[PDB]
Amino acid sequence: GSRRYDSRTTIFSPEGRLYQVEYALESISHAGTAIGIMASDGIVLAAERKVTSTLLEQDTSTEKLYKLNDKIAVAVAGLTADAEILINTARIHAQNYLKTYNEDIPVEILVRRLSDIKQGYTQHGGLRPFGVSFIYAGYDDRYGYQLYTSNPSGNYTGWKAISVGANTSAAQTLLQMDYKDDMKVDDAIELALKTLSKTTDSSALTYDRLEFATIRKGANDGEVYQKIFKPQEIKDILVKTGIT
Amino acid sequence: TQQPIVTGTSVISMKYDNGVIIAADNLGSYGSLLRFNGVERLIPVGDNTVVGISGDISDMQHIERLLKDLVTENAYDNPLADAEEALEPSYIFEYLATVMYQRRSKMNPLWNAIIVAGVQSNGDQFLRYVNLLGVTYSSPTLATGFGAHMANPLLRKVVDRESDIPKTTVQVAEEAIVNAMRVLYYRDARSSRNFSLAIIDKNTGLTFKKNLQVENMKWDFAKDIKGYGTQKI
Amino acid sequence: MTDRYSFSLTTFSPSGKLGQIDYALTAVKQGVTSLGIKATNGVVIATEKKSSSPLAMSETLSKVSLLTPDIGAVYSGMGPDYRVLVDKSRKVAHTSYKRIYGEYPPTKLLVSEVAKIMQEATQSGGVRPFGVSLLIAGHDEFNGFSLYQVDPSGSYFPWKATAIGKGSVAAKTFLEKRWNDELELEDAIHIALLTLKESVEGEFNGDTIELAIIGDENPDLLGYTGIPTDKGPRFRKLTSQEINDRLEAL
Amino acid sequence: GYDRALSIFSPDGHIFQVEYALEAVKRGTCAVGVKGKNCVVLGCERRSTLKLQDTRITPSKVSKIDSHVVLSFSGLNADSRILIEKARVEAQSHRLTLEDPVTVEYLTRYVAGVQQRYTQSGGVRPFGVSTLIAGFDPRDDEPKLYQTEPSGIYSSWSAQTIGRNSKTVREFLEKNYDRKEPPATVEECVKLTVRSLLEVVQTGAKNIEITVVKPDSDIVALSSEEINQYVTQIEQEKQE
Amino acid sequence: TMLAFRFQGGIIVAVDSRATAGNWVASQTVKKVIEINPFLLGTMAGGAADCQFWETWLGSQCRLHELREKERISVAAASKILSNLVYQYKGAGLSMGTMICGYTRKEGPTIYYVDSDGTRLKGDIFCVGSGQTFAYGVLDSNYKWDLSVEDALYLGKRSILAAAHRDAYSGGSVNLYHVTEDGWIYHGNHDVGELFWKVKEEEGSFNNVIG
Amino acid sequence: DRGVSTFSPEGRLFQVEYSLEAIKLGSTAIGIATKEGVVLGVEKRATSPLLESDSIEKIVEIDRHIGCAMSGLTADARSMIEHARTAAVTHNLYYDEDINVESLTQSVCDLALRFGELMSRPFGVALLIAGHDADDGYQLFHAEPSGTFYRYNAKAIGSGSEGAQAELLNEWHSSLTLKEAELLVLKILKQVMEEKLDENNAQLSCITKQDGFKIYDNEKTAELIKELKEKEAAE
Amino acid sequence: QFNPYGDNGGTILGIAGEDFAVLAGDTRNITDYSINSRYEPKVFDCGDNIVMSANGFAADGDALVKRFKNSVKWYHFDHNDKKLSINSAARNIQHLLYGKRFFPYYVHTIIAGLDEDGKGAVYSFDPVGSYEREQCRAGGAAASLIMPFLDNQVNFKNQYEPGTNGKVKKPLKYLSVEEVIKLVRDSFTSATERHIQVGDGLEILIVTKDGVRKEFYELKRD
Amino acid sequence: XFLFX
Amino acid sequence: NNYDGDTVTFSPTGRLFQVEYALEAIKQGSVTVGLRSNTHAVLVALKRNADELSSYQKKIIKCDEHMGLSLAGLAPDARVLSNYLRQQCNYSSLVFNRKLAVERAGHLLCDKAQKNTQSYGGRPYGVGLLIIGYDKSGAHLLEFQPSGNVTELYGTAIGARSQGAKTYLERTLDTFIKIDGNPDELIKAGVEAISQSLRDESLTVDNLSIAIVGKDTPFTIYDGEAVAKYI
Ligand SMILES: [Mg+2]
Repeated sequence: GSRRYDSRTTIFSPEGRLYQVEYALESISHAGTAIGIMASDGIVLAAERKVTSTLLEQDTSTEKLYKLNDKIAVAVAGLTADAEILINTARIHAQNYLKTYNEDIPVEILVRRLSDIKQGYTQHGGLRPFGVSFIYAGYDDRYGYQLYTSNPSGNYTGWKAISVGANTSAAQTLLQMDYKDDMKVDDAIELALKTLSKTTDSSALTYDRLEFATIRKGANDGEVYQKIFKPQEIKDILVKTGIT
Repeated sequence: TQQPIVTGTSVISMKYDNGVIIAADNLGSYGSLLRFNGVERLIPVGDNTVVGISGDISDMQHIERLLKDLVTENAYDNPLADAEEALEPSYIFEYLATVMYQRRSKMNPLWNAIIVAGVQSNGDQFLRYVNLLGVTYSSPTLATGFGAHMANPLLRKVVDRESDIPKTTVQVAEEAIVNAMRVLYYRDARSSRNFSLAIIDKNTGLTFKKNLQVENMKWDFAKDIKGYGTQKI
Repeated sequence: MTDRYSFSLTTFSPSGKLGQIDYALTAVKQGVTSLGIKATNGVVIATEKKSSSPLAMSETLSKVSLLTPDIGAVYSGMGPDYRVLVDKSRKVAHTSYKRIYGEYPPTKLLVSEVAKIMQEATQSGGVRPFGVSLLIAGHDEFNGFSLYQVDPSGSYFPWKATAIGKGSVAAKTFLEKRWNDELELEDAIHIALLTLKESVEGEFNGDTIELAIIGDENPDLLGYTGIPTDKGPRFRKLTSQEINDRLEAL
Repeated sequence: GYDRALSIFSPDGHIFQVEYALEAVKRGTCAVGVKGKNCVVLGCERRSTLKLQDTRITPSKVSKIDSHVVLSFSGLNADSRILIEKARVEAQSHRLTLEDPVTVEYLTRYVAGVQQRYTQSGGVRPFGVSTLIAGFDPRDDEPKLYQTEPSGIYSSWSAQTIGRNSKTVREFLEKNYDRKEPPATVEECVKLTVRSLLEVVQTGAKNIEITVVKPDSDIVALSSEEINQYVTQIEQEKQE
Repeated sequence: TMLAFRFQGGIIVAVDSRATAGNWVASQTVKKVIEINPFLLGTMAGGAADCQFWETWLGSQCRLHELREKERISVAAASKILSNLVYQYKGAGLSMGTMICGYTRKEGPTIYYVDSDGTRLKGDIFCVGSGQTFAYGVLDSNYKWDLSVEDALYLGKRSILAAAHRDAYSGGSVNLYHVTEDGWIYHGNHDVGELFWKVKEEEGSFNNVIG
Repeated sequence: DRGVSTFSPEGRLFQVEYSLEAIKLGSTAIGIATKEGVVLGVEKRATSPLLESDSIEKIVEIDRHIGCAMSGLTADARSMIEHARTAAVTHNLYYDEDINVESLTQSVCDLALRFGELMSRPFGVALLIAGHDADDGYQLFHAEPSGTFYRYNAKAIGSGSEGAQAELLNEWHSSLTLKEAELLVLKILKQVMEEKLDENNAQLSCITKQDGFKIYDNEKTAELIKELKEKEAAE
Repeated sequence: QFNPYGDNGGTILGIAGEDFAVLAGDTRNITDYSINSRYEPKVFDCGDNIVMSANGFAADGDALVKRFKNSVKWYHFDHNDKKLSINSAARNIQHLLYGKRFFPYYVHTIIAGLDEDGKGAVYSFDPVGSYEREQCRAGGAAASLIMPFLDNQVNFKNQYEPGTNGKVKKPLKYLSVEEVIKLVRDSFTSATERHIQVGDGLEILIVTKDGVRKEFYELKRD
Repeated sequence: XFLFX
Repeated sequence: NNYDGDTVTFSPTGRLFQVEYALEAIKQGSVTVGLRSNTHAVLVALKRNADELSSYQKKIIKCDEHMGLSLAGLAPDARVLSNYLRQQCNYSSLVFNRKLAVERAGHLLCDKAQKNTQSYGGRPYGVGLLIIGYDKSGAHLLEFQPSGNVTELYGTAIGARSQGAKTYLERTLDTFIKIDGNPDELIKAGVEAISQSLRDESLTVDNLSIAIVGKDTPFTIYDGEAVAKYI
């Protein structure tokens, strides 16, 4: 019968590893680097677009940074198509929570449920896992500013500063070197860009090959604002830090 | 839940010494309208059984198709289909009785009263009744509808119990059935003069009589009956 | 009996490649060249009509398809896969948008719905990916004119101008030189015909070229009058005659 | 639905998928359970290759199933969440129907039953997780410590360890733990748990997590400084 | 009519033995106490089949509990299995009144009233059935916590007799039970035919009746 | 790979034959049937000295009149016991009587072959089902994952089975007392067990018509172990 | 609207002796004011020395008896030809009846035979499965006529010892098969006189350790 | 039917 | 070789190896003999034991008052097929008040075994059955093979060394067929037939299993001291 052609996506290796999860992580390691840095007064999301073409429409484009609700955003590393499936699910889960409790969903609860879906694809169903790693940047009134990452295994962890995709080894060393706890958003913005600028496989880091977003309390009195940076705004912040 | 539309009236039957007789008129009533006059309500199954059906005619035609299919199915992979493994009246009855009770239990009955008349392989007379409720009973005489009220009393004067069956000939038994059909024509408002009669004898086999008529009727005394009490003219 | 293939036929290789998507892209590479150019006041999508036989009527086979009155689509790769995607794309525009909001979806969201269908063929049980890359040109009130590419993976990118299929590498280089942000629709049609002549080998006329635009509203193509707000479809397929007129002043 | 029998017997009478699930547990960070006279202590290793972590929000290794029962684990972190969720639901379902919180044995038997079901169900692989389940039965002061494993077998332990280098810390506990006289106090029980982890861990900084469970739903997690005091005390006594 | 009350010396359980089909007295010898286990009793009022079927079913579920948990089921858990069962059938037309009476170490002597519309109540005194009010009248006016086992057994018996007399749909005989820490004890079948006259003579009560 | 319900060229189900290899790796379980009762004994085999041996439950009650010992992948036995207990109680509910030991065994053995592509694989555990009923009296059954069950006068299953079975062949007679059977299980367990037999690493049980199914205390078994050693030294 | 139930009349009577039990029933089958059959048996030998009658709606009665007979057959197959005890049969029939609690069998069921001590047993069921073992039970159309007579003559109710000032009750004792058949025949002749649905014929099934014997007696046919 | 203290 | 992975695969020579491997399970099974006259049909079965401490595996199963079979191979598969026959015999009785013909019993088993040989996931039955019965057309003996092939015979035998008993019955055909109105003599012929399949072992009291059905004889099984007459 059909047994002959079954890859068996949800099995263990002799060493006790999940083949398809390991190979999905190998896939993600070739994806454009995405960095999350959490400051005391906000969060930075920086992501490198995959080898841009000059005729790509840059301003009306979304590849890396997606909005889940007013308080939570994600940086993507891996298959974009896979990410959009999970993002639409996460967006619906957030609205289900708000409809039920009349309160915005706590960041970890959204992360856990999205990570629980990924886990499912590794244990049952006989389907390939989602070739996606997320950096979750969000705020709630319990833990304040939070950075999480999830990967195809469905395992998630919290971070002060983290990188996913390509050159995470090199990127994590540079973040570990220059990061400190009393750091401001404006300083975190500079760290995020400087890290990409050194770890990039490109000749020079330019505005057209970046996606940038901040989650500050920079709005008027005790409320959170999400800023998805425009091309011209990235061009200005890149000059202001002295990279171009 | 149903309501019967096109209906057949009384089916009457009785045992005699060597077999069974069954009869039913050829009418399909549409309420008070005597709409269809060429309706056969006696359906032979093989050469040893006759199923007489009263009630809803659409449901009767359904049962015809089931019995017709039963004969076909019994023949399949059956070298003795026309001998030892031929359909018995008891087999045909129990099948219908199972269906009738299953349909009443699903609150969607076959709106019928059925009498299975035949002769078993061992020569024993078979006569058993089943209706839309799945109720079954056997008696030397069986009748449905008005037949139960008017025919049974007349047929029971011939065969009042089991011991009277060997004493009853086919001539006497047929005479009683034909007389009962005349009485039903007098008194049942949804009966016709034209009827079919079937004899299943253990010796002479199945004799199916069509296009019989009620005859030797008494109407002459009607001319003497004037008014409803006092009127002399 | 029954579909026993409830498992993925597309899986990650040790190197991290999704073989069936890569092989689907190889099938798109073999496919005939199609391109899309975005102007200030419109969008043009064009492709060569590779005829299977000269006895075949190439008019009956439409490589450029209307999805909504204001959205059009062209492809490179496997024609049958494209045809069923157009059917599903037209239906999803109604079921998941028009029957809810009483208006046609904006280009980006219809593209998103098509991308979703192609992603599912990458992960769902007992199916192979679609062996096509789509170019979807469209207009909507709040986003204006837009041009999107959709790959077998389900990934989509917005383009100023691009080409897919046989001679896409050369065609993209040609478009980089000619494209500017001040191009009028007629200038974009001219560049589209120049770009396509490089990849086409045999006959180059209105009968061997299929070209449609997303431009101004066409009240004459609406089919009725009386509703001022309904001004007609922005999608228009250029006729065999209309192409030949522009090939003289080439 | 995906039906494939993934967990099947081999010629030598082994279920390789269940045995490969144990390899995933052996890869996992070390987890230790030690029960004293009037308490149970769950010690857990945290690998120190992860700096720039946020320890406020990072999922804790020890999970409360109810107010009186806790579950630690070794192996796949994602798999552990599914068992914990099911266990927490069963804990509330038991209170609802029996009008009494679960016994530690019952909660273990349920979790072990789930793990077993995934070893002979079509389309699923076994859980790459072994659990230590500890707590106190309602209105009872006798300490309970149970272990489960992917196969679905479970059993009660005076003291037990699971995960990487667990054979080293099991060796330590086997000679250092007296059945006739278990750790009489909380301090003695925590110290023996920390000592056992210090055979394997590396540094006694932010690598060791300790959770103490006491009778009548009295559970508390120790902070860095509180644990560091045990590490400082043990090292000074060692130099002898 | 069936009652069950808690007191100093454990639980008294008393029931009549009559079964009616309208005004037709169908039986005078029906067992309305189900012996679930040596420490659990169930009383039966309402639909004869509903009570009889689902309380023997309850006994099966209580047996499965002690096999799985190696421990006798609590009165609370036993009552709640039955209450959760009838609640699933709510609106279907089940007619059941029951008192689950028993002893366990953790609970002590316990009585749970469970009916077919899903009501589950813990309590010290309950009277259930067509003649519950007649039983309440006698029981409540003579009840004290400090009753002796001998006086408690009599009051339970006398309360059923009172209802057996006045209520047309109660009578036959009185079935007595006493539940202690050591389990339930049967205290006999008492025919109202002899018991009424014996009580009338000895007590001097029932002066409404022609002696 | 290959189908789960596949036949070998010799005419055996691969998965059933492979499950039997798993049962040979299991701890020893011995059952002896007499006219005074049926005795069930098991090797506990604790993997480590820290493991509390009393928590090792390899002898199990199904009903008051039916007991059960297991050997192999003991986790697989839980759903088999659950089914047996339900079957036993359900039959009592439907027929107001105790269920025949054979009928109970047959009900358990019906699960065995309900695997394929139902559960994904056969059971990796063998059961010794001991009981009493009014009709066939004291009985001992060996329920395999093949769906087959034999009645036995005496039977050993697990790692030391072939050695223990040869010993039971010589020792068993139709006139064995319950006390003689108890000692005989302990004697044969001590022979085939790796570690030295005591009350902590071995468990006895019996089923009698009068007292029903009873697991023996560690105090009671300890005295039978001491009684056994004295009798062997006495000649 | 279609009514799935009907009344086929008739009445049945079960009496238990010391070492025997009888289950009697009239052979008349009726609908409204019409006689369907003068001889339609409704007391059946079901095997294992159990006799059964399901009186009321004949269709439901035949279905139940048919299902119980089938239950006995499968009891043999599944439990090594073990004999189904009367107490075990009774509990089995409760589950048959209660299985249709929300669309009942409109029948009063009686079974008779010997218990496991060899003593005469009669069990009686309501339409939805409530059952009780009794020395005595009448069921069906004329149950209200016959039952109080059985209370008086079988269980000696309201009968005291002469000259004891109504203080000493008439002592209970088992009846001989001869005395029981007298009470059955007198019960059915009395019921025939005063109930229109009772008459035609009386069929008695007597159950001893030796097996199941039958006796038939004529009743008035009016 | 049915019987119903 | 490459074509024996499952029942859905044909070999290049048009063979179903999984069906042939199922047939092999019968050859390993203990011998059982079937034979009939015009009045009676007899099953004789050599029961097999695990060892001296074990019981003897019961080979004969009753299906109705007038029908039953003996098994050789996987006993659980015989239980499934016998249970199916019991239901079909029972369906015929309840619905048609009709005893199921032994020929239809064979046809129903054939069709049930066949479905397992044409579908993916399932497996063939690993047991052979000898069905005896007495119906409206007299005494019958059927041989069921899990390939689906059912055959009506005067006599036969299946299991290990069944060729010995099958040769004997082929010689004795003319004798035993005319043993009418004599049960004990027809059994003797069956016991002498199965004796031709014995090696080193002989027929003992708890080893031999006999069943008979006929004109005025319900299907009844004889075991233990009830077969001591025929040794
Ligand atoms: Mg009368």
